[PDB]
Amino acid sequence: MVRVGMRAAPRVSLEALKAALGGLKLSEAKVYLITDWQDKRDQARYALLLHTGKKDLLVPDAFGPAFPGGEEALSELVGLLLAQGARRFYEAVVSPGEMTALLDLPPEELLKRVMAIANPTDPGIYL
Amino acid sequence: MVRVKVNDRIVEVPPGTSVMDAVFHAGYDVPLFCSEKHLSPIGACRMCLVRIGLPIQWQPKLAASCVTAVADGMVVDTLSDVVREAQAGMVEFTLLNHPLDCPTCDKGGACELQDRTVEYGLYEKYPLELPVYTRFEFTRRHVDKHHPLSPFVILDRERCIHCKRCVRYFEEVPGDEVLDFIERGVHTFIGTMDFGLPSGFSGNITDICPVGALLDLTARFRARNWEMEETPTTCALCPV
Amino acid sequence: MTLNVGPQHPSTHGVLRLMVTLSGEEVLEVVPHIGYLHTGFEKTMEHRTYLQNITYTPRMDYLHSFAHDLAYALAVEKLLGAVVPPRAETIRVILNELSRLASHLVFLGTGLLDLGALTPFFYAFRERETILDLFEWVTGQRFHHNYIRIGGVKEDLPEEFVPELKKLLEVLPHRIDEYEALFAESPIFYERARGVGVIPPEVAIDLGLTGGSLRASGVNYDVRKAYPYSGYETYTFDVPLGERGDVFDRMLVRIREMRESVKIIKQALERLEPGPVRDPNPQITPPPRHLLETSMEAVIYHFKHYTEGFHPPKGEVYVPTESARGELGYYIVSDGGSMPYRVKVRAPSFVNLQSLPYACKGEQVPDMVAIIASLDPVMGDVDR
Amino acid sequence: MRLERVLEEARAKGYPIEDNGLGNLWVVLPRERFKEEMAHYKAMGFNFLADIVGLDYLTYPDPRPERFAVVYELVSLPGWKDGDGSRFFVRVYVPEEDPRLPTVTDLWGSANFLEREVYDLFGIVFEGHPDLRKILTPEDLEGHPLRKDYPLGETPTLFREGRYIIPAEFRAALTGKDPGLTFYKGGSRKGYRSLW
Amino acid sequence: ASSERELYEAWVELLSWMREYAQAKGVRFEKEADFPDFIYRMERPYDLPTTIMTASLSDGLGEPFLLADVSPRHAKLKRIGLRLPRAHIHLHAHYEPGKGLVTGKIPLTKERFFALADRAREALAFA
Amino acid sequence: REGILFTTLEKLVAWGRSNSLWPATFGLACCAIEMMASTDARNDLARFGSEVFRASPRQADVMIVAGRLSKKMAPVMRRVWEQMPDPKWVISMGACASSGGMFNNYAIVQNVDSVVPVDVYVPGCPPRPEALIYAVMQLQKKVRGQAYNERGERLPPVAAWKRTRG
Amino acid sequence: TLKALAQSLGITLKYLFSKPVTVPYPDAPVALKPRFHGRHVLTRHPNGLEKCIGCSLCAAACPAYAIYVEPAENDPENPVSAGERYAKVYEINMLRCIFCGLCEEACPTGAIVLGYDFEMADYEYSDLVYGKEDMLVDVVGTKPQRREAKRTGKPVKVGYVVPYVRPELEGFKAPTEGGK
Ligand SMILES: CC(C)(C)c1ccc(CSc2cnn(C(C)(C)C)c(=O)c2Cl)cc1
Ligand code: SF4
Ligand code: SF4
Ligand code: SF4
Ligand code: SF4
Ligand code: SF4
Ligand code: FES
Repeated sequence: MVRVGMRAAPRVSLEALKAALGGLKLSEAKVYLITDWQDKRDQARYALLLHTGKKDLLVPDAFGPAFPGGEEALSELVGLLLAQGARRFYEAVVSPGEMTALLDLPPEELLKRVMAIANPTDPGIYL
Repeated sequence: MVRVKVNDRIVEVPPGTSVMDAVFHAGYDVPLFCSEKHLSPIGACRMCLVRIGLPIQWQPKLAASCVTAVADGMVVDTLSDVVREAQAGMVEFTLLNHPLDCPTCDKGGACELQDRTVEYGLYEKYPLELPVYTRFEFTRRHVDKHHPLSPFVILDRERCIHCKRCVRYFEEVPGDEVLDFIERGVHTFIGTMDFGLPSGFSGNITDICPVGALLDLTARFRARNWEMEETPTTCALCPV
Repeated sequence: MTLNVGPQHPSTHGVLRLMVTLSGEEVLEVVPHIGYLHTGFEKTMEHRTYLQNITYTPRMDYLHSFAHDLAYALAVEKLLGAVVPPRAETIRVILNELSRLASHLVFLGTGLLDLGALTPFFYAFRERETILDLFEWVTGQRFHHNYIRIGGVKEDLPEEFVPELKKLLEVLPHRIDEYEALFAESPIFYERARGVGVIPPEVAIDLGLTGGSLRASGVNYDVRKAYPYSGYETYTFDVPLGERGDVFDRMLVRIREMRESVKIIKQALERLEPGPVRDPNPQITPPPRHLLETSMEAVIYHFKHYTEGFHPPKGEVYVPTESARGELGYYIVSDGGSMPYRVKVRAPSFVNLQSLPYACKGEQVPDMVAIIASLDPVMGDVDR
Repeated sequence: MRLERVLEEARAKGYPIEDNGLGNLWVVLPRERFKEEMAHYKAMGFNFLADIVGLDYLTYPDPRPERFAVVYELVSLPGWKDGDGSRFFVRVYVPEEDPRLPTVTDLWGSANFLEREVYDLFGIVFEGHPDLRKILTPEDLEGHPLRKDYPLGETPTLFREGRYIIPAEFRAALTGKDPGLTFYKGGSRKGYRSLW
Repeated sequence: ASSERELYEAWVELLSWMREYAQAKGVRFEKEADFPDFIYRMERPYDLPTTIMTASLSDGLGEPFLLADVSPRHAKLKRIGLRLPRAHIHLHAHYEPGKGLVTGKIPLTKERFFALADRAREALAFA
Repeated sequence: REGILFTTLEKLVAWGRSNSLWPATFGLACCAIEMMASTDARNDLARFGSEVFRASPRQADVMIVAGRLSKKMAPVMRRVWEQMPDPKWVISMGACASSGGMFNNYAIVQNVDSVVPVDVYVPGCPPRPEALIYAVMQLQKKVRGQAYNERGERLPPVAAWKRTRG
Repeated sequence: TLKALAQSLGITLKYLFSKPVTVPYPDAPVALKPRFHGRHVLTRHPNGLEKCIGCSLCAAACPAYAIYVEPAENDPENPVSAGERYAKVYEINMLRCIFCGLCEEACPTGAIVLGYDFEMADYEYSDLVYGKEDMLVDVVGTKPQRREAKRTGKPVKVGYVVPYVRPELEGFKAPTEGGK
């Protein structure tokens, strides 16, 4: 599993994600938008874990309107995932103390935890 | 090495082993107030009492297993009905004068007294007979409350059960005799004329006190022990 | 026609998916699909103190929940040997038979509405409200009531409970006899139920169809007689049975079960003498609320019990009971900790549902609805 | 009655008999003898198969032979042809890296769904099953929930201003291996049982 | 009997006395401990006039020099007790009707209490 | 055309949509029986305009999420929600739907607002039937445009108008 | 058995002319039993001191984990609780609360005790976290009810009636049997 981007850099993370994504077919891939604070999406921050099934991709807490211009990047991101054929969007809610350490856990622990705790999400809430 | 038997089990053990330690080493258990890791044991709480056979020749009176040495091939009984009877009795004596502050006690669930009491107290006396918790219906001991001994340490002299952990520590471990009793009998209470707590190792008694007498003032009234999110790590202020 | 009667549609109670293999208007065979409600009680229960799990017990089989409450209580008690006072046990069996009445009321209302006319859903369900009022009197809750405890019950009955209950015990026999007069001499329900639903007792046994429809196939297999636990040994009891497993005999047996349940309610309430309400052993029961201002030991036991709870011995346990849907039990593995090591539920409707492809095989497409309703499934029980 | 004959049959066969003082009986059969023994058990007249309960003994304080343990429940209906009422359990341990067990589909069709649940909840594959299709958990779910190494997946409870709770670090109740907030657990909180 | 009431009533008076001394000599008086059968009474009735059971007169350093306690609502052998810390000095006051508050047979006058507290101030207090 | 563009006409159609709430039955769990009891012959949700009950999603506007929304039911419900006419409202019934309830685990969506735009939330376990009537009255005055939150904001008549569904 | 159709007609008509049975909520107040599990209340002593001594037992015994208690030390000059400890922050998420009664059963001072109100539906998640000053016994009504009384100018009307309020609810204001 790869880790691209950096914290709190929506544009850098997004452009690196465009480049590294390429023409990957997401017909059976899974997108986990991990965030904190279930309700307040107005100031929410978002991290992304993309499980393709053959290899996985991590982007830390660098998306969301909590960062200046993060919502526009998140909009392009969800539009991109929807274009490539994604159907299954998920949101995992972790404690802020978790989000930061979670990206330092081994791939198996992070991925198992996230796939276990996921909440099915309507992608429309992030567009 | 030396052979010991705990109630059904046989243990090899080096000679200098305390009967209490060998008991725990066999997986058994016994209340514990007087003795502590790395502290000089003295039979004070009289909680560690077990049965000892030294031949089947039971000791005449119960031996203090916290400060009683071991001999090769010695029998130890911690499950005799009389044993649990005596342990519950000692626990009741200890709980006699506590101030009834558990709900507002910042030591909360992590009170050795609470756990040993919920373990060994109230042996099934012999139906659905109405049980009574306490028999002592007199007035309890009341002394000065929540006295900050130092900008770091709070002292509630009521909750003390008069063990020796804090004064024994202060004499042995730092070598700074800045805490000891005042009176004797039941009126005994802790005091000092060295108030600033000069020893730079004062805070550790905060953890040792099996009751909520000595607490960490800087963490007073924040949360209960089980509520706090525990992360073990290492302090990098200095190289040790 | 591999037709997908999808989840929840058309108004298929007990969210369920059915792939009806079917050519025409018959029913070749229905492939069921369940799992649409699996919440993980067997898992979440491993993380709640013994006292707390009583909050997880009723909400699974949300119609006849007191069977859950009592089975879990008995399993834990046997694990630690607690004694339920006779008055507590009697109140428990009263509430058990009462929730049985409410469950059967809801079952037959749902069934009658499922295919045919809507009206009789109300009257029976009406009584449920009255019954619920009764429960609201004692437990303060309509259902999902948290009343039972390991030693016994939470607290005592008010003076106001018995009169309302007698009033209902007076109206219920006439009410049930009215429904039966409506039903037994069935004009169309006869040609709708008597023939349908082939239940060969051999197959009902091989699939373990315990949910009261086995005795419609003529097997007198009830725990209340087979394995007396809560004093049923001390009750004047009719155990209804059916001659041939069909819908009609099923429904008649359930109605006679309701009347006998009312008779059991009368019997239990009549023998009611003052006494205590739960096992006062402090490890097992929290301290009485009045001496919290007298004893240190009181505060210690209250605090520890309501934070940690108690630690039963290392061991595994099971006790069965008879639900409105058949044999129930909890396989409880305790590891000597304050929380159970594992809690597995023998879900009667879960094993009972295996008989759907057989039952509805060759029946009509509309009758696939009644033949489900005749089984009285509760998918909170099945998916679990 | 047939339970007593099971006892007199198995005890001579060297099968240990586990019993607690509550009235429940366990008969431990090894892997091989399991299938033919239980075929005989049905032949002995054991019509009714109540439960197939899967167990993960990983986090049990005392160790056990194997991680997984599957228990079947065999009964004889009292009101049928020859009704004794004998009900008892058969436990069979299953290796962590060899989750094999032949099905009893040939004997009972009831184990059709039940075994599937264990393949859903545990990594146990039941050989000889008609269709091992995931019953309860979503189709795209990866893993087997009830085994202890599978997270429960708790989500914090929320409040007004940044104040939250993570339950697994919040729970005060102790499991078997959690020594507690004091130095240890002894006495009643290492196991307590009243004597009637 | 019911003298308990006046006892508690007289107890209040004692506390009153205490407060006066503190206000005169400019020494901190502190409410040490309240009644448990009043904190832990949930629906239960409470008839006592006050909620306070134990109090003290503390020096600048916080070490008390005069301690006073009264027996609870439900305890046997109801009394009032007095103590001087560090001085092995203990007093058992009762209340006898008609006479008044008594140390044994010696009535307890306000000025007696003042003399004891002044002696304590001069002697025991460190600062 | 969306029920707008005349001060009287929008009041009128909002009035109509408010009292003509046509429920779409989506029973999930034990909330469902206390939902149905809001229609029994002690307490009927059959007066305000909700007597008839179109199980079809093509004919009913209010979707009462009564019970725990298990994840394997989430996407299905998804399309079921999109299989409603656009003038539709979505009430989240029970604790398990509104919040995660006591089932804080891998199996349940911890707030149904994730998949569907929630109009009204109703705590309770189970919510007393009269609380369900109170929730539909809350939704009533919401779709009339007569509803304000704790922060002073007026809420839109129809939630699920503000989401770029796709 | 053709007679049964006629009998069905007959019984349906008999119930037709039996007009009454129903209650038109909110027009008619629902009769609630005195033991009902409702909106939590924080109770006060006669002295005016609040009963909560902030002991976090309600939060520890909460099987849904909806109770958060930030504690603080009583100010002896103006105390709030009866002991040396009080609850600076007591928030309860009604969406998490499953209405057990364990908080009441553990509260040693009888501070947190379930009430009776059920008309608590609101529109926004973050608004359904009821606060201490939104549940104190001093208050009359639920949050949406109070907000409607502000935005409406119309006083609070409770939609329930009970035969009586329990002793454990001392102070709890409710309609009582019709004495008023
Ligand atoms: C028309 C009414 C409102 C009466 C109606 C509304 C909704 C349904 C389908 S939901 C449903 C219904 N009953 N059950 C039981 C527990 C009885 C099996 C369920 O488990 C589920 Cl999930 C049916 C009828
Ligand atoms: S203050 Fe604590 S550590 Fe010191 S003697 Fe008393 S109980 Fe022991
Ligand atoms: S020291 Fe222990 S027994 Fe005393 S109040 Fe605190 S928790 Fe309770
Ligand atoms: S809130 Fe309660 S009644 Fe509703 S679905 Fe959840 S457990 Fe069932
Ligand atoms: S009733 Fe509510 S606040 Fe009280 S213990 Fe239950 S979930 Fe927690
Ligand atoms: S249990 Fe009662 S006294 Fe304790 S914190 Fe909760 S409300 Fe306060
Ligand atoms: S343990 Fe203290 S006396 Fe031995």
